[PDB]
Amino acid sequence: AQWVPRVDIKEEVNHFVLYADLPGIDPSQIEVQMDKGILSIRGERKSESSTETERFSRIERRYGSFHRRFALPDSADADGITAAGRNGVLEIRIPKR
Amino acid sequence: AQWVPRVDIKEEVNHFVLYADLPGIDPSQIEVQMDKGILSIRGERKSESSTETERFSRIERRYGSFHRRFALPDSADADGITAAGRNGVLEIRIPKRPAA
Repeated sequence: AQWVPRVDIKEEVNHFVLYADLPGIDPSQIEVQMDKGILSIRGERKSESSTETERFSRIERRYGSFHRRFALPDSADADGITAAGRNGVLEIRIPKR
Repeated sequence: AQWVPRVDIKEEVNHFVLYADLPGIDPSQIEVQMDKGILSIRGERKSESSTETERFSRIERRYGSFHRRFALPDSADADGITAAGRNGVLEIRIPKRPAA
């Protein structure tokens, strides 16, 4: 964790949903993991603000490795996580056990 | 209601490059305008978190109307702004008026 991408977490009747704003990362670069109830969203954003940095007149965008963790409830079925990204939003869907 | 996305600005060789983090917006819906030296990126992001809000054990993601305005050096060329979003990043590439 060197940036904290924004994650919304919703608990529905029969599932959770996490919406993670991860722009600039290929959804295949983002590890969604659950380990003993902890849901981790881990990866790295390379920002072209690292390449040729003197050239940047304004840098608001954060990047680096990230590791969001949420202690989800026990009703979260870590076997059911699906994870899909569109337009830099990663949506993680977790059924309740 | 209204949001404030993060935007990097880089002065390249042939180009001004604006990188805007606008996750969860189709590129096509991002208004890019440059009028009077000032680049504007404008649009609306909607959020699942407006619906069923009370179900959210956590809300971090911002959403709504954004309208960002960046006065660029006079040497930025308005006629040539290209724009492409990949994975929620709008890369806005603005040529220089060679040197004008």
